[PDB]
This record gives sequence, structure tokens and C-alpha cells, in this order.
Amino acid sequence: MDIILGIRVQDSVILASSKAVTRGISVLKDSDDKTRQLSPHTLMSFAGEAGDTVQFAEYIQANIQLYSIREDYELSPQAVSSFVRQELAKSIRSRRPYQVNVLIGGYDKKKNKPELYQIDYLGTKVELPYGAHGYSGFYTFSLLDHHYRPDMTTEEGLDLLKLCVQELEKRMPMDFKGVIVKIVDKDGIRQVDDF
Amino acid sequence: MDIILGIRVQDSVILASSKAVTRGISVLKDSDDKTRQLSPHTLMSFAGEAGDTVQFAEYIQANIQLYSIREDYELSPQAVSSFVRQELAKSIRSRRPYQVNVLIGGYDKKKNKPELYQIDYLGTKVELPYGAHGYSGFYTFSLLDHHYRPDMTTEEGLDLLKLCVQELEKRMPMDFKGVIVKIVDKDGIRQVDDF
Amino acid sequence: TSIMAVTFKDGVILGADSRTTTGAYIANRVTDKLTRVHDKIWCCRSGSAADTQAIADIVQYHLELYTSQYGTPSTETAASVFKELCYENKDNLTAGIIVAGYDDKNKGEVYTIPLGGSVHKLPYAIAGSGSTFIYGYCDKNFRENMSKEETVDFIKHSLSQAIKWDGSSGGVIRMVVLTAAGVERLIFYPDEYEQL
Amino acid sequence: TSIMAVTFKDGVILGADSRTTTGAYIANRVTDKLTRVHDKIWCCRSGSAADTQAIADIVQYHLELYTSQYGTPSTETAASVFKELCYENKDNLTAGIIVAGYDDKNKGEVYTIPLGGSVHKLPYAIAGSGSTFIYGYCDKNFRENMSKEETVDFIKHSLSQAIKWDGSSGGVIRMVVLTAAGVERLIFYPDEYEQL
Amino acid sequence: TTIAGLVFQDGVILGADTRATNDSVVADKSCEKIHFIAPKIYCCGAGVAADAEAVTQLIGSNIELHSLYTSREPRVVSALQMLKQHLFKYQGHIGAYLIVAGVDPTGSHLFSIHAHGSTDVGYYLSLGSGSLAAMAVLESHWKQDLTKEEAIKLASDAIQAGIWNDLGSGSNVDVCVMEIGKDAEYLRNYLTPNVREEKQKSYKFPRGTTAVLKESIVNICDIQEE
Amino acid sequence: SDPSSINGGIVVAMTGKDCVAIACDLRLGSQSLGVSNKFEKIFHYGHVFLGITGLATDVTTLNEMFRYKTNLYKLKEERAIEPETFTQLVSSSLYERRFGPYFVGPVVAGINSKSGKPFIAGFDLIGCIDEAKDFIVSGTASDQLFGMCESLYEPNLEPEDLFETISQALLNAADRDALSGWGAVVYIIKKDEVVKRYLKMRQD
Amino acid sequence: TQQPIVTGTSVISMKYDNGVIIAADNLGSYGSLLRFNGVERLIPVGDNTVVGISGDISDMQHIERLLKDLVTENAYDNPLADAEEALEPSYIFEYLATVMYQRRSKMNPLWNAIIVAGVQSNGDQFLRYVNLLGVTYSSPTLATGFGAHMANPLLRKVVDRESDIPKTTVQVAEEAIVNAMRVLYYRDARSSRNFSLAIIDKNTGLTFKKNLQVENMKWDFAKDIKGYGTQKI
Amino acid sequence: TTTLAFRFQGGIIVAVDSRATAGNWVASQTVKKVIEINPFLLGTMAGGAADCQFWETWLGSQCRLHELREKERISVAAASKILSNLVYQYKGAGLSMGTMICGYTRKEGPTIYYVDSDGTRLKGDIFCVGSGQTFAYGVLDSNYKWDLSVEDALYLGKRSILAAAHRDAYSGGSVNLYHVTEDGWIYHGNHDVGELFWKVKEEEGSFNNVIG
Amino acid sequence: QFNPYGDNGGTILGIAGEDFAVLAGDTRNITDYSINSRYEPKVFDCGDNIVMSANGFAADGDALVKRFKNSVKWYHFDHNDKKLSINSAARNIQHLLYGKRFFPYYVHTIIAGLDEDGKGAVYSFDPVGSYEREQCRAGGAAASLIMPFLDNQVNFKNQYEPGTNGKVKKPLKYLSVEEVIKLVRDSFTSATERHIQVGDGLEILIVTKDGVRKEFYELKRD
Ligand SMILES: *[C@@H](CS(C)(=O)=O)[C@H](Cc1ccc(CN)cc1)NC(=O)[C@H](COC)NC(=O)[C@H](CC(C)C)NC(=O)c1cnc(C)s1
Ligand SMILES: *[C@@H](CS(C)(=O)=O)[C@H](Cc1ccc(CN)cc1)NC(=O)[C@H](COC)NC(=O)[C@H](CC(C)C)NC(=O)c1cnc(C)s1
Ligand SMILES: [Mg+2]
Ligand SMILES: [Mg+2]
Ligand SMILES: [Mg+2]
Ligand SMILES: [Mg+2]
Repeated sequence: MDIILGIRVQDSVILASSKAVTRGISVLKDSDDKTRQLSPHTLMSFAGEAGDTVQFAEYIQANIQLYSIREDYELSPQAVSSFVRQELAKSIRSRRPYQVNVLIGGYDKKKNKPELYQIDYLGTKVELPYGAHGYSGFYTFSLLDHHYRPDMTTEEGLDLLKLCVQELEKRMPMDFKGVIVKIVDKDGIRQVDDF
Repeated sequence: MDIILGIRVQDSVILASSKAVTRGISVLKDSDDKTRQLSPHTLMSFAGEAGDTVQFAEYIQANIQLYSIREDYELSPQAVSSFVRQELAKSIRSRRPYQVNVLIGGYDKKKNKPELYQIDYLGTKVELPYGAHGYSGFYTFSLLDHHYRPDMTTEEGLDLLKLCVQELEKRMPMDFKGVIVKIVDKDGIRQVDDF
Repeated sequence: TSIMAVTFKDGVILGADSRTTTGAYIANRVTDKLTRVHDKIWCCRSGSAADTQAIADIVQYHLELYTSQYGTPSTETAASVFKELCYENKDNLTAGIIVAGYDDKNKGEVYTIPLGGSVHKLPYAIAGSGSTFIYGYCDKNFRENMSKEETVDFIKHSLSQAIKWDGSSGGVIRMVVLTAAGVERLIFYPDEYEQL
Repeated sequence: TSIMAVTFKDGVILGADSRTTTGAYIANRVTDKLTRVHDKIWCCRSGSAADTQAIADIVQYHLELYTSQYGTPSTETAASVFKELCYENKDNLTAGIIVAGYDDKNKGEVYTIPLGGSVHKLPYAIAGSGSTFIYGYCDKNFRENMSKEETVDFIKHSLSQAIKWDGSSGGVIRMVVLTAAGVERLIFYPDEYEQL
Repeated sequence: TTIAGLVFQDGVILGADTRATNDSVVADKSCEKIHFIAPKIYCCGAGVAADAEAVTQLIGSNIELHSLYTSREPRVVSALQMLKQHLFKYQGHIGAYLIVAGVDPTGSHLFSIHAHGSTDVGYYLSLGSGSLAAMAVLESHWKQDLTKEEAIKLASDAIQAGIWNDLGSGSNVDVCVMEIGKDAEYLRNYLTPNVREEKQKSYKFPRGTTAVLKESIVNICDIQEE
Repeated sequence: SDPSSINGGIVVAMTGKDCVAIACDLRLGSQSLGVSNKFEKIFHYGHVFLGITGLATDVTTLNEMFRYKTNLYKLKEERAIEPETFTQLVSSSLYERRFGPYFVGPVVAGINSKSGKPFIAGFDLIGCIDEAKDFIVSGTASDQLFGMCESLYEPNLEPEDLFETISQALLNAADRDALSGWGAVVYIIKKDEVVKRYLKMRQD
Repeated sequence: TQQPIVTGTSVISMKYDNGVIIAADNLGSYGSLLRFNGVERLIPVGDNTVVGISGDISDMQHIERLLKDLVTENAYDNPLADAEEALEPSYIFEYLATVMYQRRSKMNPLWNAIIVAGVQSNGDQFLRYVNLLGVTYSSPTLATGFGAHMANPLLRKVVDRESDIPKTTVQVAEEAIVNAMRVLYYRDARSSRNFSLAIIDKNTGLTFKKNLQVENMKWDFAKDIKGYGTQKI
Repeated sequence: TTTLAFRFQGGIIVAVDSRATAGNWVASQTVKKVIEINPFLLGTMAGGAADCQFWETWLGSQCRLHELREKERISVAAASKILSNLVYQYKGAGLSMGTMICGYTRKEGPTIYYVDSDGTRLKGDIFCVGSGQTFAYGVLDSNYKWDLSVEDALYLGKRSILAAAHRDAYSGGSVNLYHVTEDGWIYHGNHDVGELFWKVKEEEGSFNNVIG
Repeated sequence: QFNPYGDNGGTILGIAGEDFAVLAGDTRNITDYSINSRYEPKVFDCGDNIVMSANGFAADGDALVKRFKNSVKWYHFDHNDKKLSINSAARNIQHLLYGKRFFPYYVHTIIAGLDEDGKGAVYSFDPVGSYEREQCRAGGAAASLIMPFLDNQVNFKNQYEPGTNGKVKKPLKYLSVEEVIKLVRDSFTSATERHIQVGDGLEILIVTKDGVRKEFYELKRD
């Protein structure tokens, strides 16, 4: 899977993820959602090797959903990201490692703060104001370095994201067929249907 | 260079050639003309290894232009294509071969007939009603097999070409940034500026 | 390495050079390659020093435990235990061992165990890198039922030539004599054997 | 291949086996490896048959042209021409040649030219795959100024052992005697030399 | 391929099978592996068929010009020396393995030549994938002072051993006899032990069975003239 | 990677009573992609016919080369080249590129104009001649053609029978090869008339 | 996976009217070194079977012990061990063939080619081959290694098909085997002059011949051969 | 190999070719690349022939066990996921598979799932899989609409395989057609390309590149 | 490095008639350019009116046939001496072959017999167990030579009714056992001429409702 972006603004986290699924010669699908809801206020986008991506995402989803039922309580985004990191860090020394990079965007209901975690397939975790995986960051980080402010609104965050996607559509060789955008805030997770 | 198409209709030859120039990570240009006018009624589009493509095209152009001045006469498209084929066939057993595939579209003023020749880097020449190089043909030949007729007008040829380009834009992974289209007929060569 | 065991009238004699090399450096110039697995069953080691020492230590253990249960083992029995280890672990070993021993019933016996882990009972045996240079000499000069003094001279002359031509061989010529009389160690220095 | 040249009182004798192999198949069991580059300058060939034949043919040409201009060439001169070809084309040749010849002034002389293209003047020389097995034997048994009959026996016994142990060597033992008297060819069959 | 050569009382004889192969398929069932060099000098070839053919033809051409120049019958040693020096030059890349035999003023001769440029002298020789089958027969039955009748029998037997027991070799037996003071006799298809048996059916089709789209006459002549 | 099987295609030639037949498929491809269904592989220089399979750039190059050489031959000799002589010219020209060969499988077919004798020949890529009495095969379905020819063929077939035999040999061989087919052409050659027939075959 | 170290060369064999003959030289080679000159490679099993083995000698010595152990095991609780329940050639072969194929299938082969020659209970000749791959086949003549290339062509001239077996006597068959062993000594660089030969006959039983030598060898023609082309002296 | 399946107003069309190859050798022209799992479920086969047969036959057994245990027809989603989870266990071992699981259930409606041997599982409206997929896609995407007649949709699927059978060297033989509805799948015949091609050429006026 | 596979050559051929089936195979066994045996049976009667051959690497072929014969034996024990139908045998063979998917049996397998309606049946397998029922199938070294011929002569491919222009195909017919054996013999005679690994002898097993019959024919020994 190709491009996954994340940006943490004042009161929300915004995850943008490409729609293309390419198997070699042909583009098999142009509407693929590269994300799973782990809990009501925590969303994980993912990209990497075919099969491994979805298998890993759904495996994480099942474990967090199991935790939620057992304790009747939602884990913090920090806790979920640490769980995910450990699973990837365990994976890298396995017989066959998961080749999956993830972004975890969550709203911590205790602290009333949005949180964005970037974790690569090795289990390298970092909390960031904005993040990306693969070649996306090469184009988009210079923009985000320039335009980002911590006190941005969600609408300003989306405009800044449009500028990232336009730059990617101009300069990347692969046609990633646009992005599905999702916002994570105090009210939960919703999809921006027009982007 | 990626996609080059050619279609010979009733009274003209239409060549469509992608605008993107990609060097690895970035798309350096989105308006590149992958063609040279060899003579007033003969156009050659080209695609292959960087540097070799233009070097070869301009070398052919210079030789045909030299012939035209010496004899005060335009070579037939058949004669130009045979010259080009021999140069590529000579090339393939060289120290360093030209990695260049070409289409030669021409209007033969003697016979009053459009002619389209497809020549690959090995020096494999074929006269065709429609042709392509690289992965383009995998998508476009099935369309052209279905929709092509030998008595089509130039406008019908362009509509059929739009259908080819739409299919390529849907199913190819690379963003080739659209095509420059050129028509070769009895009046010479002209560019369709809106496509 | 140049090693050999030779049967004769009164029993058997094992002989060896004393050079151990790591490439062209002589790591040990006074090595003892004649090693005891039982009172009157000895062996000559060639190949990987680690492997032959590891094997010889295991054999010595097996024959010690054999002796506690069933009394003195035959030389054939010792050669079989060597073979079993060498054959079953042929993929992980580089060992070329000559087994020599004295019974009162069987007298002197010599068994050679090359790389594959096969066993060959012989009147005499030669092995190691330096042995290639003395096949011709040893074949022409060996006789059966030699005396002790003749067999010592046969081994001394043989290993002298092996040492002369093989860079991997050298130092002192050690020998171990196995007879009814007991176990005798002999040593011969360069100034003696080089002038032969 | 087992080849050797031995100087003695009256001159020099070249000796060789007759086996040529392509892997384990004996392509020719009656090969003549003793080859004439001049009336009384011969050579023993080992290595690539194509290469040694190509070299020997060129040397014979050079010494023929030398003789037309400057009279009979020395054995040293012949060895030098062999060396020049072997050394300058060392990257494309696999040739191990022993050169042996008789002058009246210098008497018997032997020069060995191994793979590198170096030259070595020696009292006797051995070469080929089978020579490894007789370094010990030849060193112990060679004497200077032997008679013709002693030198024939020395070569016969030596190559007999080389043949016995080396699979690449075998067949008949050919010999060429070089003296003031002339050039004598000798041949010795398996039934003679095997029982030695 | 099974090629062989052996000497007899006042001559030399060459034998060869007639099968050419490309991997596991039989390209040719009747090929001539006994190449012509001079009127009384012949060459059996194994290895790469194009190479064996080309090298014998080239040396044969040069031998003819040499013979004209010197006004002499060509010698087998001349063909031998020219073949080996050519083959040596190319370092085995011309993969030709040859048995050269012939008669000249010096006498009768028999040599073998390898692709790398080495040569052998022998009283009986064999080369190719069937050499071991042939040599087994030659080692069992060859003796000194064979008559011509015994020599043809032994040569053809040696080739047959290859034909039956070697997959590389097959079909027919070609022989060439070169005897002193006589014309060389070349005996193609000397034996024919592998004729195909009659087929069970005839697969000749009813006419019109094949569907045809177009027909036309091809003009092969020069200028149809007025 | 193997040059002889990039483009694909086949040629077969047969002898009959006072006649020869040579036939070929029409496919030119880039491995799996079919490119042209009009790529003829049989050419003629006077009354001598040459079929060529293998790498298509060399097929075209060699055709142009033998046209060149037979044109000069005719100007100097003042007669058309014969099949036996042309066979030797093909062999020569192939072998002179011994260590950088044309990746082709040529097939000569024709009738000697003086003796009236039917003649066919085949070559490997470096010029070794196979001069068959019965038939010659070449191309990516050469194994298939060998199987068809070896069972279907019988000697001394009349021209119109020989047509049926060679056509069925080509068609059924081509249908078992991925890289052959897409149409076919058969030449029936007699001493002073030559008929050319395009065959109807499955277009996959 | 290993490589063979000490090796034995050709084993040759054929059927004749009343039984089978098998032969093999007494050499254990160590590459090009002709190391061991007293190695018996024909191993009898009872009085009706001989197993001839080529290839790796350490793996041969293992197989030798398996067959020795098989005879012991057959005798256990078997009053007819020396009669109707004695080991047959076909039982011995099928056991070996099972072992050979199992070992190749674990990628750890016994690096050998084996010929089991014998006579069955009903007088039928048994002759079958098996190798390191578990490949098996039977034929009126069988040979391993160089024998396949040189011996079989000679032996097939005597018995070319099944119908030639009743016409071939033991004298003709043994003669053919002895000649084949001479040919192999001329031409196989990893062979020896000394060999063993075994005849298993349905009437006269097992005759095991040790310390045979190749004799009547033609070398005399060698004296006349001079140089490699142009040399006259 | 060319397989395709697409969703439309009147259900699902499934069309496949019939050729099997070993390199450039045409092993067979009469191969079945559609597996009938039950009256409402179909499976297409691309990639390794054995891998597809074995595991899609096995899939049918697992789908049968589901309905014995749950007294209910297995969902297309569940059936596709049994196969995708299986192949994922074997990932890296070298299985070669491209497949579509096509069926109707009341809860899902008509559904198509693409499953492959590197573990990908995708739901979608249109899929083409195999060496001739690009050729099929060309024809299919151009004439695809949601609201074709069942007769027109069946023709398009047939025609798309024909297009691929022509151009792709490794595709051919014959076209097998299926139509999946509320009531189940319906076979719409085996159509030999050697007859279909010429029929389509004449009636449609396409394939003008060919000598006809 | 040790290579566990080899190639023993040979060629086999199955043809399904109306109320019979044949499975033929040459009797030559080879390695490289040497003949191992001129008569080594390759086609076997497996019981229950089923004949089988696994051509390619003979050790894997023998192993597979041995295992299938044993599978028939245990099918009788476990299911009250029920006759193993040819379709059931075929599926069982798929599982034997696929069981070694990652270390395959290097063989092309063909079985022949009668289906449960009494009609002739041939089944054909690749080395890892993919199978199809066919009217016609050659396997092994000369399969490329033989199969196009069978397409033409058994299934009447590319053959049209004369005078119909090319629009009525030759209609499909079942062949008589005598006709099939003529086509089998001519296939192998042809294959022997042009393939070096085919020759020596031809053994044909014919399966009818009455049982399994054998026929043997000489082939060229070069
Ligand atoms: C037997 C040689 S063997 C098996 O190596 O012992 C024959 C000898 C031979 C000599 C001369 C002629 C004709 N004047 C024919 C045959 N050689 C062959 O069968 C050789 C293959 O041996 C390895 N055949 C060829 O070389 C063939 C050409 C014939 C079919 C006409 N060519 C090739 O196979 C190829 C050449 N280059 C390739 C790439 S493939
Ligand atoms: C086409 C797939 S492709 C390469 O994308 O064009 C077909 C699809 C297919 C699906 C189902 C069946 C049911 N029997 C058949 C075919 N696949 C094949 O043709 C594959 C292609 O190679 C991967 N062929 C094979 O799997 C062949 C089948 C034999 C019947 C020829 N087997 C092999 O190639 C093997 C080679 N070595 C083996 C061990 S298996
Ligand atoms: Mg020897
Ligand atoms: Mg085809
Ligand atoms: Mg196709
Ligand atoms: Mg044959």
C-alpha cells in the first residue's frame, strides 16, 4: 500500500490514506479503505506488504476490542500504540515478520487531547504533530514544517492536507487514486466523504 | 519514457504520447513532447531508456533532413521506417545498444495513404492499423480490436483514442500526466492542443 | 601432518611428526599426535585438531566404560567406536584417524579410518598431508614380521621423507611402541633424522 | 601423468608412462609423452595436452631455425625457449615440461619448467600428477654418476610406484636414452614392471 | 555420434553413424559425418556438427591449394597439423572432435584431434558419445595385420555398438576404406539396420479437408513480357 | 531471454511428386503479447524459397541480406540461383557469424530448374545443413511439427494431396504452441507454377 | 547431502540359462589415488544371493552390516530359516530399494549403485539394480558406472533380449564377463587388475571366486606408436 | 489464463477461458477454471492449476461443514475469508493463486471477493485475473454500465474473454459463462474460441486487424 | 550438491473409447545417453479395472504407483470390498500428489479405465495433483510429438467436411479398439524415429468390462 498521512491539530487528529490497490501491472481497486477502528476514539491507518497489512490491522483490532469488553473501558491512545509497537517489535525477530507500517490517531478522553503515533514495521514508535510512511514524507514534511501550527482548527488541518495531497499528485510517479480522509476527535471517528 | 500509441485511420495517422518525465522518485516534467518531425509528412514518436531516446530521434531526424536537402525530395514513410529499422538492427549488436522503441506515422503523398510502422529496439518492424509500445498495448489492443474500422474519420480516430487513454488512466499504476496528440495527413503534421 | 602405524613381529609401532600449522604459521612445533584411548590401544590423529581431540576424548570415555563392565576391549572394538562417531557425523567432521593396538591373542593390529568413516584393517597405514610423498617409499620398503629395530628405522626413514617434502609436517618424530613388554615412548630430533 | 628425466655417467634418460585421461576415462592408453625438439634434446610433457604439444611444436621450429643459422643449440638454450613461451603466456597455459638433452661438452643436463614458467637445472627431475607419490622414493634412491643399467632400473622402479598409486598414470613405461652413442628408445610392459 | 577409425594390413578405415541430434530430438537420420579433405584423406567428425563440417571444409580447401602449389599428393600430417593449429587457436570454442585418416606417399595414417588442439596417434580410435561402446568392441577384437574384410567387419561392428547402446548415435553405418596403391572407396549407407517399419494406416486426407481463406498465383519468373 | 523464442513462429517444408511445399504461420509477438497477424516468414529469390523462424529482427535482416546476395549473383552469373547453391550460401553466411550468430531457423525449398528435382533443406543457427528427402521443420513448435510430419507424411504425394498433408501438419502443431498461429500460409511449388494459399485457423 | 570419499568403480553382471554371474574389482579409490587394493565389493547373503556395490565404501560397509543384521533377524523364531523361510534375492533387493529411496527422500542418500544378483526358490534368475536415487530397473545385463558404458555393449552381444538367456551357457557368460573386466581395466582410470567374480547357479549353487586377475592383455602394439603426429623417432 | 467476474443490475457475470500451459506448451484447451462450490457460490481459478483445484475443492468442503454446523448457507464474505486465511498460513512457501469467490446471499446481495496467494482479499464490483487480465479489462471497462440486460452482460463477459484469448498467448481454448442471481448460478455454456472468434468478427465487424 | 531428481525418459499414452480404454507406454528406461533396460514395464494393472502409469522420474513413479495400489487395498478393507470407481481413484491420486506439493513427485500421471456408466475414461495429472478427465492424453518425453497427432486423429481437429467451404467440422466419433491400437502404434513408431529416449518396445494395456488385456509390440532399438 502506498500513501498514509496523519496530522494532529488543536482538537482532532486527521488521517488521510490512499485508495489505490495495485497488483503489479493493473490497478485492481480505487476505493480501498486502509484503516481500522480499534476503539471509538482510536483509528489506525496502515501500509506495507500485501496480505500482512490487513491481517495485522484486524488482529490488533480484535485484541483492543477484547480488552474493551473485558474491562468495560477504552484504552488510551498511548496504551494502544505501546501495545501495537510491542507486537511489531516481537514480529521483527520472527520466522516471517509483519511488513506493516502504521499511524495511530486517537483522542484521549481523559486528557482532552488529540494524539498521533507513527510506528514502522520494526517497532519504531514516535509521537508527532504530523507524520507519514514510505515516500509520502519526502514530499509532505517540508510543507507541514512550513504551514503547521499546533492551534489549527480541523478545517485548517484539512486545507493543509489538501495542499499535501496536491503536491503528491503533482510530483509522485504512481497514481494513488486520491485519499479517504477520517477525523478523530472527542465525538469519535467520522469520514469526510468529499475530498 | 512510458506510453506511446498510434492509430491509422482512413486519411490520417494519429500519434498519442505521454507527457510525464519521471526520474525515480519525482516527476520532473509534465509537458514533454516525445516526438520528432522527420519530414513534412512523417512523424516519429519514441520511448525507452533516458538519453538514448532523444539522441536516437534527433540522429534520425538529422539524417532524413540531410536526405531531403540532397535530393530535394521527401522519402516515403516506408523508406524512412526501413532506414530507422536498419539503424536499430545495427545498434542491437553494438558495444552499447540504443534502448529505444519507436512508432513512425506518415502520409505517403504518392499513394495517398496513411501508414503506421511499429519498430522496437531490436529492429523488429511491423506495419499496423494501430500500435503501441511497452505496457500500453496490454490495455489498449483489446479496445482497438473491438472498435477499430479501416474507414474511420480522424474525429472517430480521436474518440477511439480518448477511450484508450481513459482505460490507461483507470488501470495503469503510473501517472503519465496525459498525452500530446498529433495528426499526420496530406496537409502535414499538426498538434491537437486540447485533449 | 605425517602419521603412520606399522605392525611387526612383537606388536605395533605408531609414529608421527610434531607440527601443527594455522596456514603457513606453525602454531605448535612440539605437538603430540600419538594419543592414548586405552592402555595398549593408541591412535594417530590428522585433520581438524578440534574434531580429532573431541572424538579421541569420547572414545577414551567409551573404552573406559567398556572396561568397567566387560574387561579389556579389542583393538577392533576401539576402531569400531572411532568409526561409529566418524561415519555418523561425517557431515560435521574432518578427521582422519589411524587406530593401533596390542592384544596378546591378536598381537599387533592397525586400522585406518579416512574422511568418509570407512574402516580398513591393514599391515601398516600412513595418513596426513605428508603421507602422499611416501606411498612409493613405504610400499617398496615394508616387510611383514620385521624386528623392533627394523620397524623403528622404517618409520624414522619414512617420516623423515614426509617431513622433508611436506611443509605442513616437521619438528620431532614421536613414536609409541606397543608390545607384551609394555608401552615405550621414543623421540627423534631433527639433527638425527634429517641427515638420513 | 608420471614423467622424469635422470642424468647419469654417460648422459641422460627420460622416462614416462603412457596414460592420457579425460576425467576417469582413459582416452589413450599408449601415449608417447617423450617428444623430440632436437636430435639429442627431448622433453617430457605434463598438463594440458593441447598446450604442451603447441609449445613443443613451436620449440622444435625455433631450434630447427637456430640450427640452420648457428649450429647445434645447447640444452640450456632449448630450456630457455620453452621457458620464454611458458612464462610470457602463463595466464593462458597449463604446461609442466621437463627438458633433457646431451651435449658432448656439457654431457647430460636436465631442466624442469613448472607451471609458473620458472627454470630449474637439476641432477634429476620428476613431474606430473603421479610424481607426488615418489618424492620420498626418488630422493632416497638417486645417486649421481649411475650406470645406464642402474638409471634404467631407477626410472623403472620409480614410475612403477607412480603408476601403482596414481589413477591418472598407467600403461607402458616409455624411456629415451640420450648419450654420445645416439638415441635409444626403450619400452616396458605392465607384466614386467608391476611385479617389481 | 559414434565415429571410429582403425588400421589394417595395407590401409586405414573410418566408420561413422548417421544421426544428428538437437538435445533429445533427432534432427537428421541420414547425415554424412565422414568429411572429405583430399581424394585419399578423410575425416570423421563429432561434437558441434557445424564446426566439424566448417573446419574440415576449410582445411580441405587449403589442402587442395597446397597440393596445387607443391605439385604433390597431400599428406595426412599436413591436414592434421593445419586442423590442430586452427582448433588450438580458438581454444575449444570450435567444438569439433575429429578422427583423420588417409593414404599418401609416406604410407597410411590414423590420428585423432580434439577441440582444444591435442592430437593422438593410434591403431584404433573412437570419438563422440558412442566412443565407449565402440572402443569396447575395438578392445575386444582388434589385432595386428587385419585383412580388409576383417577390418570392415570390425569397424562396422564398433559403429553398431554405438548405434544400439548409445542414444546419441543411431540410424545407418557409413564407412570409408583407404588402401595403399588403390582409390579410396567411400561407402555411404554401408549398413541399413534401422529402416522404419510400414505404418498401420495411411493419413492421406480427403481433398478439401483444410479450410482456405484466399488463393493466389505467385509470380516467380522475371518480367512477364509484352 | 532466449532470442529464438521471443517472437515465436514456425516453418515446415515437404517434398512430393515433382513438387515441393513450404508453409508458415503468421504470428509475431513479444512473448505473451500478440503484435502482428500478418508477419510472413517465407520469402523467395527467383524460384528458390526461404522460410525463416526465430528472432524477427534477424528474419527481416537475413531476408534483406539474401535478396542482396542473390541479386548480385544473378547480375554476375546471368541466371537465377538454384536451391542447392543457395543452401550453401545460407550455410556460409550463417557460419561467418559463428560467435555472434543470427538467432534463426532457416528452411530452403525449391525445384532445380535444370534437373527438375525437388529439394528441401534446413539449418541450425550457425549453418549446419540438414538436407532431408522427406521434410524439414523449424520454429517454436518444431517438436510438434516433427510429430505431425513423421506420422502424416508419405512419399510421392501429388501437389493437391501434399497441400492437405502440410497444412494439417502446420495447423495442428501451431494449435499446441502458445507462440505460434494467428493465421498461416502454404506455398505449393511446381516447376513453372506456384500457388499460395492462406489457411483458416483458430485465432488464439 | 554429502560427497563420496573412498569409492568403488563398476559392478557388472548378466543372466545365463541356469543362473546369474556378477563381478567387481577389488579397489577402493580416494579420488585419483588408488588407495586400498584389497576391498571386497561382492557381498554374499546366504547361499542364493550376491549383492554387488559400487560408489561410497563407507556407505557400502553400512549396507554390508544391514544385510548381515537382516540374516540374523530372519533366523529369529524361524525354524525354516535354512529352508522355505530363507532370504530370497527379491526380499533382499526390495529391502535395499526401500532404504535407498527413503534415504534420498530425506536428502541424505547412501551414495551407491547396487546390483542384487541371485536365484529364487523356483529356479528363476534374479537380477536388479538400485542406486542412490532409489531408481530401480532389471535387464538381462546390468552394470554400474563405467560398466554401463563399456561392459553392457559387450554383454548385450551375448544376451540381447530375454529369448537369448536359455541359449547362453555358464562358460560363454563367464567368458563375456571376464573379457568385459579386461576392457574396463584398459579404459577405466579408477579400476584395478584384481577382481572377484560370483556365479549363482540353480543346480551348482553359489561359487565365489576371489583373487582373479585380468590376463591375456594386448600391449605389444604400443612399441610402434611414436609421437603425437609428425614424429618419426 | 483469463478469468473475470463483474456485478451489475441483474446479478453477477462470471466468464473464464479454458487453456492450461507449461511454459509455451499448450497442456490443455479443455480445462475447467470455475468451481461450483454450492448452488449459490462460484470460484474462479488463476495461477497454479493444482493449487487452485486442491484448495478450492477443500474450500467447498469447509463451506459444506459450515452449513451442517450452523444450519445456514455460508456467506460469500466468510467463504472468501476461509480461503484467504488458509493461503496466508502458506505465505512464502510458493503457492500461486488468483481467484474470485462469487455468490448471492440474502444478507449480502450479489458479492464478489478477489482472493490471492500473497494474502490479498478485496471486495469489488469488477475483477479480471490472469495473464490476459489487461486485455479483458480493456473491453470490459469500455462497455461496462451498471444496467446492462442480462443478455448484454453475458455477451460482454464472453466478448472480454474472447479479446484476451486472441491477444494473450497463454489464454484460449473456449469460454465458460455463468450468471449468478437471487435463485443461484446458471451455466450459459462452453463456447469454443475457434468458432466464436469468426462468428463475433462477422456479426460485430470487429477484429479488422485479422485476415478473415 | 545432491540432486534428488533424475529423468528416466519414456513416453505414455491414454485413449478413451466408447466402451473401452487403453493406456500404452514404451518399455525403454534410460539415464542421460545410456539405456538401463529395453524392457522395464511402466504401465500397471492396479486392480478394480484401473490401469496406471507415472512417467518421468522412475523412482517417484514407482513410489506413487506402489502407494496407489496400497490405497486400493485399504479402500477395500475400510469400505466393505467396494469397487473403487475411476473418478474416486482420480481424486485419491490428487491427494497423494498434492501431499508432496513442496517436494513433488517428478512424474506425469495417467490412469485409464471405465466410468460408472461403463464408458471409457482417461484421467491426466500434473506433478502436484491437478487433474482433468480427457478423451486423449500423451505424457512424458515425446508428449509434444504425439499430442498434436491425437488432436488431429482422435478429436478430428482442424478437419472439415469437404465441399462445405470450412463451416461443417468433421463430426466426432468413437473409435474402435482396433482403430485406437493402430493410432497408438503409429504414434510410438513416429515418436521412436524422432525422439532418442523413445524405443525398444511398446506395451499396451486395454481395459474393457471383461477385464484388463495386454498387447506388446517391438519398437526400433537405436
Ligand atoms: C554427434 C556428436 S555427439 C552427440 O557430441 O557425440 C553429431 C556429429 C555430427 C557431425 C557432423 C554432422 C553433419 N555434417 C552431423 C553430426 N553431432 C550432433 O548431433 C550435434 C550435437 O552434438 C552435441 N548437432 C548439432 O550441432 C545441431 C545441428 C544439427 C541438428 C544439424 N546443432 C545444434 O544442436 C545446435 C547448435 N547450436 C545451438 C544453439 S543448438
Ligand atoms: C493459467 C494461469 S496464467 C500462468 O496466469 O496464465 C492457468 C489457470 C488454470 C487454472 C485452473 C486449472 C485447473 N486444472 C488449470 C489452469 N494456469 C496454468 O496453466 C498453470 C500456469 O503455470 C503456473 N499451469 C500449471 O500449473 C501446469 C499445469 C499442467 C496441467 C501443465 N503445471 C506446471 O507448470 C508445473 C510445472 N512443474 C510442476 C511441478 S507443475
Ligand atoms: Mg595406474
Ligand atoms: Mg496457438
Ligand atoms: Mg492467444
Ligand atoms: Mg529412438
